[PDB]
Amino acid sequence: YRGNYTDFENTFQKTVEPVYQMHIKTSKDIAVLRSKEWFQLDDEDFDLLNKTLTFETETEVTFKNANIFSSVKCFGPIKVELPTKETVEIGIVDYEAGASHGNPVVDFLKRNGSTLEQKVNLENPIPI
Amino acid sequence: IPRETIPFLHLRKKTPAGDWKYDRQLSSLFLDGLEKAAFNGVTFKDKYV
Amino acid sequence: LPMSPNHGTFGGDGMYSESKLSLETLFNRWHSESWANQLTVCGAIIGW
Amino acid sequence: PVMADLNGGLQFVPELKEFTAKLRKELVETSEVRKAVSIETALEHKVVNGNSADAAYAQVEIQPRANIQLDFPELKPYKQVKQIAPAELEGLLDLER
Repeated sequence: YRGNYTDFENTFQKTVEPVYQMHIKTSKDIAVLRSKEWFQLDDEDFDLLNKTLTFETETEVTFKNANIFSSVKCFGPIKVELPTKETVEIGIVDYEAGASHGNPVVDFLKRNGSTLEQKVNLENPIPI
Repeated sequence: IPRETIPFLHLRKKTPAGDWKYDRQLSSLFLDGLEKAAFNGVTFKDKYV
Repeated sequence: LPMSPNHGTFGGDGMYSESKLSLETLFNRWHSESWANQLTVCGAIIGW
Repeated sequence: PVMADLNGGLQFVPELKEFTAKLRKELVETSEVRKAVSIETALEHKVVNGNSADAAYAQVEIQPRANIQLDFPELKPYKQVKQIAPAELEGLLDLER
């Protein structure tokens, strides 16, 4: 819709994020994850070492202005891969902020994770 | 010096076997010397180093 | 003589250890040669 | 000949090489962990607050400029400068001499 719109009470942005993966290889990776108050395991004493966590997150954002969010809210299950490849829920993301300039959960998962599928470019585009 | 305890600073005596073992008597002279030095101090008057 | 307790224990010190070990010959050489009146030997195994 | 051990009992520690390597590795892992957790809480904080709630922390510093004085003598109050001289001095000297 072309125009001048200032009705920021009605704006929102309910995203379903791409599934992010982390291979937890070191003890440093475990200590970084535990630092994040949003990483809320059902069992606090779960052994994360040499586990593949998957993050199935939804990000609900309301606005105050065009530049800052009034309310951020990333949530959704944290799944571990079993030795049978069958993922089972072992925790939840449960982030919930007010006035923010971004969503740290997805940013944190982008830098430290992977999307299950990587676009690999050819050396040179082939004209079809 | 506790019996059957080697102090942190100790001298050693060469054994007839040829090997240097802790000696309590020498290590006493040494440590009494250090205690005297630590209280009264030690002079090096007329010593060329 | 500045002596060491560690003879090749840590490693990567070039010829430090065969320098400091070889000074320990002077403890026998004092009885065996003819300088025992001019020099006395006082090894100090210097710690950490 | 006198052999003195000033080693501080360090000879009674077995495998001193392995033992000191272990102590360094147990400090380095602990320092490196906390650095990686500090870097991730600094990035989280950056993302959530952008650089708008991080601009309030930065303060203006005053760098000095040379202010070259002529170092004139510091004149005391008359009471302080009446003490150093005897009372009899006042009106004794010919100040043209």
